[PDB]
Amino acid sequence: EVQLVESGGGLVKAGGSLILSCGVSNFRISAHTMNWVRRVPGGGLEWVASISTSSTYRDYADAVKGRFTVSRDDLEDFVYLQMHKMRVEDTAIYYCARKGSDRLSDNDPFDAWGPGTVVTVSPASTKGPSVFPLAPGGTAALGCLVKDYFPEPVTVSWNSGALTSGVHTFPAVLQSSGLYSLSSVVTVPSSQTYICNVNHKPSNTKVDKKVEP
Amino acid sequence: EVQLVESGGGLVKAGGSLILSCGVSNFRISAHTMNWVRRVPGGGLEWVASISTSSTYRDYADAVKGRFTVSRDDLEDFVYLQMHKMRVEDTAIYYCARKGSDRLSDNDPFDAWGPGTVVTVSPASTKGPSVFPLAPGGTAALGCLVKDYFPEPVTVSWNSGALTSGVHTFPAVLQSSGLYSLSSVVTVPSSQTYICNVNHKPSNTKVDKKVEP
Amino acid sequence: DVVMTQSPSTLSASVGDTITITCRASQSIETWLAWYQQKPGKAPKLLIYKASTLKTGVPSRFSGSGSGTEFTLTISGLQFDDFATYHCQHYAGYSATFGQGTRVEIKRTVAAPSVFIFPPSDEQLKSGTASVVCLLNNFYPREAKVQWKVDNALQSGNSQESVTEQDSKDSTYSLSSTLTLSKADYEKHKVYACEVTHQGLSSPVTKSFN
Amino acid sequence: DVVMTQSPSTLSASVGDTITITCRASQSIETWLAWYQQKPGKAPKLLIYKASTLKTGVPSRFSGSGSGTEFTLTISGLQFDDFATYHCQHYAGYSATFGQGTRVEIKRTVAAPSVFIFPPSDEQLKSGTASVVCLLNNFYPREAKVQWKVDNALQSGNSQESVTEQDSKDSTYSLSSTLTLSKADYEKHKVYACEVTHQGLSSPVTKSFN
Ligand SMILES: OC[C@H]1O[C@H](O[C@@H]2[C@@H](O[C@@H]3[C@@H](O[C@@H]4[C@H](O)[C@@H](O)O[C@H](CO)[C@H]4O)O[C@H](CO)[C@@H](O)[C@@H]3O)O[C@H](CO)[C@@H](O)[C@@H]2O)[C@@H](O)[C@@H](O)[C@@H]1O
Ligand SMILES: OC[C@H]1O[C@H](O[C@@H]2[C@@H](O[C@@H]3[C@@H](O[C@@H]4[C@H](O)[C@@H](O)O[C@H](CO)[C@H]4O)O[C@H](CO)[C@@H](O)[C@@H]3O)O[C@H](CO)[C@@H](O)[C@@H]2O)[C@@H](O)[C@@H](O)[C@@H]1O
Repeated sequence: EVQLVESGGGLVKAGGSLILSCGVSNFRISAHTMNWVRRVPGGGLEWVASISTSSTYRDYADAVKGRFTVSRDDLEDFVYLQMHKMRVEDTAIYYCARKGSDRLSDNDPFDAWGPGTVVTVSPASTKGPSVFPLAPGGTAALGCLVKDYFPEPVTVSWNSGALTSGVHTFPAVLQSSGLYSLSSVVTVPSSQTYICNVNHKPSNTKVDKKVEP
Repeated sequence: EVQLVESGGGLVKAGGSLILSCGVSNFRISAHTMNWVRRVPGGGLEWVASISTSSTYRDYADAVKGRFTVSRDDLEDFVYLQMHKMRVEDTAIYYCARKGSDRLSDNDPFDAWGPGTVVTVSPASTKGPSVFPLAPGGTAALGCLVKDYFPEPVTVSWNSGALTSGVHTFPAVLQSSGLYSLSSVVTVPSSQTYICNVNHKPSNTKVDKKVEP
Repeated sequence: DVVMTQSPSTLSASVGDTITITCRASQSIETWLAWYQQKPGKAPKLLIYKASTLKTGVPSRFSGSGSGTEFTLTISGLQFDDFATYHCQHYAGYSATFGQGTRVEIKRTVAAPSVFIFPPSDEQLKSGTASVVCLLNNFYPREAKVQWKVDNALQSGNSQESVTEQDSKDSTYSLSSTLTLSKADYEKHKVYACEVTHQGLSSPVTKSFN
Repeated sequence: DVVMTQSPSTLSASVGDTITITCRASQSIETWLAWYQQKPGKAPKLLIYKASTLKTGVPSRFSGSGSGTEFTLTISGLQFDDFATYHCQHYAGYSATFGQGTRVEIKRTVAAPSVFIFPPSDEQLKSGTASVVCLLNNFYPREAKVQWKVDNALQSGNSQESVTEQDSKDSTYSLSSTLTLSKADYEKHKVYACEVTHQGLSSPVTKSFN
């Protein structure tokens, strides 16, 4: 029985990239124009892209021109769709579909379809951080934990740029939730008030947090 | 100046799929073997796959055989890497790298590299749901909210299969966090104790929750 | 730039009916027109191409006609497995354009929803998040409007809906809508209302809690 | 199945030194051997190929030698921009195999870390999650071991580390490790400890709180 199977779907944030692929069973793609079609939440189908035999012509819907690319691999029977600068209206189920009929002609319908892969683009392409304090006659440490922002980078200073000796701001870490975390610490005399200024340019967020015992 | 740029990285759960692509500026790929190399968290480089000119030979590291596929598109200058059944040890920075030198020979080093794309595979391929109650001389509704599980599906019954009239279990919804949610409700006489049995086969989890006012 | 226009958007009918779905093109497309069937969550299936050529294997109660700018899909004697969405498609050698789809559903009498609102549980609230659920039970037709109002301000972007398929017992629909907030955000306001509009309600129905 | 073995794993040196990094192959590879430079977060850069051919543009203080199973990369007069990771690579027409990498770092005296533990804030705890942080400040060399102990049981899988680059002022490293838990899980136990092993500590150092 002839089959198509899409892979690579998932969640994306608006602005991000995602690549899909389509592999097949029980036929060879080389004599077929192959297509991508998507089903949007309203229920209707939208044609997305087409790639003719030998890759001679690559056509795309007006809504995805300059953002999507279709490719094919005839030797191992794959089709690809790269999606860049993705938008909330790209949210859909994506299908790979063969153009063909019992005897090929110069213009056939879509006679075989993959089961589809779900692609979800969420509207927030940025998220400001939450800022939590790391609370402290000798040598003492304190700092700020900068949690759950996207994308990079954040900037931290202390005392609006007045405190720079002993400041360590660590490289961000990618959490399993897709959001970044970092900490910034400073060592100060145990014997004054300390404020860390978190700047997140991507989300036009600026936070000030006072760290004290 | 000659450039390579990878796209498509991101977070994956173990077992999932992800596709990468590589596009180029200022040269044509057709005379070059192209490769994928990854840098693992320990710092060392691991060769991942190679695809010769005209796609004649496709070679892969022993650790990714049967799970990865490399493809190329010489007409528009792209290379692809499909990654399936991904594992925690696939976690790395992935680079596309050209094989070549000033004058091509049958065996050249890697003379041009993309900046890399981060791919993170988290160890949990499944997650059991949390179950919360929807709390209720006439007609009354109650139910259970089945939140944050992965992958699908869950099963819900009521009273270990004893209550089936009026049960509506809705299709799951994909939350922006990558985890699924669904609710199951039942309408019952306003004038007895009700328990919803949540079964999540992928995570061998089984929950019982009593719903009451 | 051919624009394809399918009507109607939704068709209610019974087993045994003869029904027709129309597709109109903004300019002549000769007979380059295909019809597809699609069930929820499944791949589309080709039924008819070249306006009237039935794909081998497709039952003979399906037929297509037309040429130029006006096309028709006829199902002569609906069966139970024919309730589905039908899409027309103008196809060209290197692109295609689809009509908006027609959802064919089982006709019954109008039934207004019963509406229920549920607050988040204390267990969930403790762990930092509030989910508020609104249930619309056993209504027909499916077209319903659910708006979330928090201290009288319409919510948007923070809720998701889920609708069942037509019920095996009574051919109605049910629908859940879940408004999701943080602990903090939840705590800031008092009155949480779900307001429902449906053909079988004389006026919109609101259910709320404090 | 050629196995490539690079040594040493880590080399400490000063501006002006002459240093050598060795690569050994499990069988003769003639001179099919390349050396690459890589800075953190950047692409690798080719320096030397065919065992000893310097890539055009690469400075002459880099050189390579060897043939067969034994190869050497020499930097004759280290400069500040040469502190980086260096990788050897046996390349073949349709595959390649890399050694394990040598990290070249600025030599200084041993410095033990100062260790600090921080509990999650009340603000964060309220919203459903506890982050516990451990700071290792200004140590050298970089090799440090941080174990999290909760009521004396070693944690694994629920913490992430982050290390700085060698400090501009004192050529030391600093390191943060963050153990992340839910409200609930946090609440179940009493004593939270971070235990640190480092060459400059006579014995492991533990810092904890209740
Ligand atoms: O998307 C169109 C069809 O694509 C696949 O079928 C391929 C298609 O190739 C076309 C063919 O072009 C013309 C006709 O064959 C004929 O009238 O002669 C003209 C001059 O030779 C010629 O232009 O070949 C072209 C390359 O030379 C190619 O670009 C065209 O797309 O059609 C033929 C049969 O007509 C098939 O053999 C090809 O494999 C299938 O997907 C089909 O279902 C599509 O309708
Ligand atoms: O990965 C190897 C190199 O691949 C790219 O360079 C291409 C490569 O093609 C090879 C060539 O094979 C042989 C030699 O050219 C010669 O000794 O003659 C033999 C018989 O003709 C021949 O096998 O062509 C083959 C296809 O016919 C191809 O499969 C080989 O890989 O090498 C030539 C130069 O030798 C280049 O012109 C090709 O573009 C580059 O990536 C290069 O850097 C790689 O080392």
